[PDB]
Amino acid sequence: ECDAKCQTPQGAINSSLPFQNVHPVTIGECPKYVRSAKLRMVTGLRNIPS
Amino acid sequence: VIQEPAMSVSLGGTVTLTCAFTSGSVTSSNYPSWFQQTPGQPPRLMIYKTNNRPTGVPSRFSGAISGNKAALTITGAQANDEADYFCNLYKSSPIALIFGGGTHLTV
Amino acid sequence: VIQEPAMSVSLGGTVTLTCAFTSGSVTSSNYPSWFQQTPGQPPRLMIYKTNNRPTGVPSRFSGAISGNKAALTITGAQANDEADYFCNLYKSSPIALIFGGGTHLTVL
Amino acid sequence: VIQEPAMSVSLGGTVTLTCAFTSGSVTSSNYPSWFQQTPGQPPRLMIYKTNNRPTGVPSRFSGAISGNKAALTITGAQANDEADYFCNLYKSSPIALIFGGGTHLTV
Amino acid sequence: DTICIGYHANNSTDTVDTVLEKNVTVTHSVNLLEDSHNGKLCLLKGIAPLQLGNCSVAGWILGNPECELLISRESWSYIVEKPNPENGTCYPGHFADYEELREQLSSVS
Amino acid sequence: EKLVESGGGLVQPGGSLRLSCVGSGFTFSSTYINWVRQAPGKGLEWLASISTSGGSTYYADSVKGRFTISRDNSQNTAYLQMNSLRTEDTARYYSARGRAALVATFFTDPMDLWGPGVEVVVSS
Amino acid sequence: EEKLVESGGGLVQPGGSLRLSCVGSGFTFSSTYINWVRQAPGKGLEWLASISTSGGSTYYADSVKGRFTISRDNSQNTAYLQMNSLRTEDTARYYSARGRAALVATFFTDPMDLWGPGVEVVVSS
Amino acid sequence: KLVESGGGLVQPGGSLRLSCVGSGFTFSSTYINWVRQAPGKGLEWLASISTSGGSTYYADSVKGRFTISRDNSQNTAYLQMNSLRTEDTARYYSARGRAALVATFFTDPMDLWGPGVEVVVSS
Amino acid sequence: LFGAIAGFIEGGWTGMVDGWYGYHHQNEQGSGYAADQKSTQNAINGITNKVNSVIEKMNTQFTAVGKEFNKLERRMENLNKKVDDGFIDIWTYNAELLVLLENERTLDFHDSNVKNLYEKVKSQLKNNAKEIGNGCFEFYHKCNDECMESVKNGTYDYPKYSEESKLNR
Amino acid sequence: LFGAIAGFIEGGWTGMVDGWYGYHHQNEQGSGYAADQKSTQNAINGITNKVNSVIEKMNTQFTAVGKEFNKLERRMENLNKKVDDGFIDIWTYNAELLVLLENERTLDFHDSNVKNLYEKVKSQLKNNAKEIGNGCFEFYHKCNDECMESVKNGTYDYPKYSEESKLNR
Amino acid sequence: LFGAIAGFIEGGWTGMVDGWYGYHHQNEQGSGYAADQKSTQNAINGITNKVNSVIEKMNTQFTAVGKEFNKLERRMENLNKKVDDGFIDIWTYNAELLVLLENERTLDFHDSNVKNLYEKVKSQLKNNAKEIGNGCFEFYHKCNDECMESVKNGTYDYPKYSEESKLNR
Repeated sequence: ECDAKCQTPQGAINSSLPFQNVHPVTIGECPKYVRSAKLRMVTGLRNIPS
Repeated sequence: VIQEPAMSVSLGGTVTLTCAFTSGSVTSSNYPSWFQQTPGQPPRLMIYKTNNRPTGVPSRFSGAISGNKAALTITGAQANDEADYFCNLYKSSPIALIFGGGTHLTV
Repeated sequence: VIQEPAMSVSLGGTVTLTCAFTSGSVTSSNYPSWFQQTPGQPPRLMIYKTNNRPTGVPSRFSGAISGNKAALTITGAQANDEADYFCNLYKSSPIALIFGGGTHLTVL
Repeated sequence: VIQEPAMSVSLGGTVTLTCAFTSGSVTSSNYPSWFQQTPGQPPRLMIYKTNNRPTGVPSRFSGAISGNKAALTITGAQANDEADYFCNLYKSSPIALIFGGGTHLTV
Repeated sequence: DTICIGYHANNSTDTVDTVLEKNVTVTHSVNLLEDSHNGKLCLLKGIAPLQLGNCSVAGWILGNPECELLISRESWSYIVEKPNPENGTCYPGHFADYEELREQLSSVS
Repeated sequence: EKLVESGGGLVQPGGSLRLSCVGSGFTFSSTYINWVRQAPGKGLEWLASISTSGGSTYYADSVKGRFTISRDNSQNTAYLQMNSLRTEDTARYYSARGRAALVATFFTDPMDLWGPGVEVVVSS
Repeated sequence: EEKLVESGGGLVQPGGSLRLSCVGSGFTFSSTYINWVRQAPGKGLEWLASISTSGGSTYYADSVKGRFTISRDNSQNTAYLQMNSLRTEDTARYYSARGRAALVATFFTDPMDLWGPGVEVVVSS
Repeated sequence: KLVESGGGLVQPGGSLRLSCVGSGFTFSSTYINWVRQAPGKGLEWLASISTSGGSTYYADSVKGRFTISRDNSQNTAYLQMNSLRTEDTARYYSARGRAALVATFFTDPMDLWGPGVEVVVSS
Repeated sequence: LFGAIAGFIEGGWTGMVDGWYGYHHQNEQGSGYAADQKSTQNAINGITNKVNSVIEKMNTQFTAVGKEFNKLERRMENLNKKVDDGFIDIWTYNAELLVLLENERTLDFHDSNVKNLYEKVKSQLKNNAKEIGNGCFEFYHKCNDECMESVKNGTYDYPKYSEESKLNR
Repeated sequence: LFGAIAGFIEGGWTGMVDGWYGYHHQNEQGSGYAADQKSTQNAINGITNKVNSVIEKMNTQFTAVGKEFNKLERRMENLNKKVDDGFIDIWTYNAELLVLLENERTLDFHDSNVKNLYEKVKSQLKNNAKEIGNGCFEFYHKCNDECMESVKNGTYDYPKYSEESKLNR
Repeated sequence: LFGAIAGFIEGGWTGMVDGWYGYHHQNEQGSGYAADQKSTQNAINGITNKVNSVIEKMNTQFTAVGKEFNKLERRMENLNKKVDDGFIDIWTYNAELLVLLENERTLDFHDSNVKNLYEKVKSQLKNNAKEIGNGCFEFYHKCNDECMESVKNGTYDYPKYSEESKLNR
């Protein structure tokens, strides 16, 4: 008894992220499927600790 | 960090609370944070960054810097405002967060 | 803004009209624009920004800055060039566009 | 460009070839490149830009700049290292790539 | 006597890919890709799905005797099946336009 | 491309008059609109201008305080409200569009498209 | 329904060891700083230690430097505080507070908005 | 690989045209260099041509007599020899410059060499 | 791109744990680190807006991707596979390139912020402080905590310390 | 990004009604606003090229989106719906992100143009003029309209006014 | 964007054929062109990474675009045509705009590299060198090949020549 927004055969995704690499086949309002292994944006600086 | 040991307010009045360093001046770089503690419940954040109110905090709570000191002002004190108040000050030289001694408010 | 009241040129000749300020200098920052009017038709734009010709304008109409005064040059004047020519100057101190007095060109 | 006419080393030893200008100093801006040539085969690129080796070149070949000269060092000279070695140096004045006179290594 | 201007560094080991250089360690970062699932079969748009355990759509809609324990449902948002269900059409035959029926029966109001 | 002016006619000295200017064949909300008058025998005189959205209004010193310029982009019309008219305002009033580039419109855009004009007479 | 739960406290002898666990639910645990604050029975609050989101950066007070170690387990949504060489002055109630973290930045000075009920540690013979 | 051709015996004062053909690599993405080696002497760089053929360089010894050209459609670079002297008797090589995908420069290392062509200038 | 993060400032500070950009001062009363609240807050707002623009601009409607076709409908299945594969390829390429380009742009933005802070402090203290190179200025006059706070806030008083600096310059 | 539009030049000039960038001069002969025609024209050309590139790059062939299916053909109805929805989603996301990013790019372009103009005028007046901030430059020598036009054009004669400036410096 | 490629350095050097960015020096021992190995190598690495990111990020699966339908199935043909044309339009638009924006960013990258190199050389020679414009510095002291090499590398010795520069300034 859970309420999700997207459903895959192996589980359900509960997130607002735009992209997903779980399963191409989905039911519901779902994040887009991509073949990338990682998609990480930079929010901070380049880490150069002295 | 030095705070007044105890202070008293009349119901519906306006009071200010003081947080200060032993041998220095308090600026906005110290990030004063103010906490309210019922005697037995976990502390509750009231003011952070010396002027910011978390959602749910009444508008009567306000904070500012009075020259060399951190000030918490309560306008129109109610009976729910009788509690211990703590100030958290950030010091960079030893890279630590230091709490205040604690001030008890009587309404 | 002062223009010569009237001047004349011969067929196939070259004439140079003049636009100038009363107490200043005419530069490219004044954006001089020239207009041709045949009474009582609406004015027709001839030259703008001292060197730009709108599409349909004959190539014989050219402009330039000849010192402290704006100049419009007609090379090989034809019979249909006999009209009144006006100069718009832009002044920035009061923020206004000032038209000239007007010059009557007589093709002989 | 001046190169030493001929030198020899023993098996497993260390040799250093030099490449210098007639009048001037050889720096990294001259982009020294070393080639190994058997008398009857096309030259083989060994070290380019004084540090880099093409894929397949043995790691015992090394390049460096020492004392206004381009140096090629061979550590552990094998029997197949007996050939002629040429240095190519670049000059911006009359833009040209200039080959050395050639050195003959005997192992 | 002296004042310098600098920036922030920490012990973060987060790594990003950048169009001019790869494997750049950054102080702070966010993730735009979801690679995890809860492993459960939740409900969509306020309606729970219709489970057909040990059943196929043909068997359920035909009334298979051995697939009757399923509780009558007013509506569902999707249908849950199993790979190679066993109790389908007990009597052999051909189900005409089966995929049409499966799709039209996928969501019922 | 066309600009047509309306309004005008006989007006008693000290009266009011509103001149319209409807443009067709081009987007009216992408150019400046200028008003110029020519007295019967004299030269042209620039009067007023208005921005694309109507935020900026410029006037000459002769008619500052008396004339008001407005613009209705939905109806593709521009107005010139004339107040406290004198007998010296008798002229033929033209409307001129400014040659505006796609990416920028400025007060100094050249006046390339004019109108036939309307004759305004102030007399008793 | 954001909340923190502290556990692992009790009665220990002087010189002993004790480990506290702070489990958080209702929010992403791997995105906030975790702090530890203790309050003596009748005295003021005292900041103890803090750990970064990834556990790379760790900070301690002067009084507990060298004896208290704070760790973090983001997979299990729990944070730990290992206290060693306990003394009588360590008898206090221990809280766990998380810092209000922005979506794009987390800093050591983030305000401590969410607190836990607290656990009691008693050091006596 | 690179294969050179077009040599042989030429009377002094004659004309010769050498041609190198490259296979297995893109011929329009690299520099092309020409060197010669006398029977008993060392290498001598002669000329170089850019990827598109716009830039051309020579050595002072053969400047004014040798002309190097390109034909990228036919995957061939040419070296035209004019006013040949007895001193020009040598083996002529063709060397490609190791070029990066994003930049090609005159100082690219000569990593690929052809077998070479023997040119004799005698009567 | 602006030569600040890896230009004339080689590395960052691990002791400045309150912001992205800030100052480090040293005088008689002591030394310490601080953060420029204005610049850090502006950067945080910009980066939050960028991240939310990337995330919330993707609005998806209810849909089902799986379709079933019998063995006599093969062109149908091939068309469905073409549609799904094309959409996946487009989204993968767009997401990867978008992330790479914003990763460039965020670092460029931080470079610009640090360089602009350096230039602001440079403009205030004119000939009253020499440039020691790697991001610091050496005052020609005695600088107390109030003066340092004035420099950080933006209200430095050049005329006050002009003569003293001139005597020491 | 370059710290000019909202940096050391706090606000814009509502009196310069004829150019994006320009000058404000004040001497004995008078004061007025003028615009750098070259920089403004270059910026206009660049922005026009950008807008035309975004607009005219979209070439669409003749097609009809509507399609009709009966109640016995639902897989095709849903496949067509999937195609249309996917295309709409892709185009919406791309258009929004494209406009968002090139808004930043245009603003940075204007900032760079203003900063470059300021740097050019600083380079022309090496030490004959004193910086007061606010984008302004005070002259150590008397400057007439001809000299102002020389600075605007780019033909300022530094050796002509060096002696007077040195005397007044 | 940074005012170096078409700014204070109007033209490039045809005789500097060993790199993208570099130096030209003239002293008594001679004159010549040289290239900065560090900046050129970093630029080459960055541009190669960008080109490879554009190229190798397109991973495509085995597919066949052609499909044949009979006379009684046109909704099928029209749907297939719609899918193919939409994919072609999306890819054309994205590729064209990506190429344009990436070309702009590459040119800005080169401009920034040249500007940063110039600023580095400026910061090395504090007041021992006079700026002539055109990107060029005139030394106030004799600068032999060793000193030029030190300037190029980044190991300039200001105090060694400070006294001579002061005498000649």
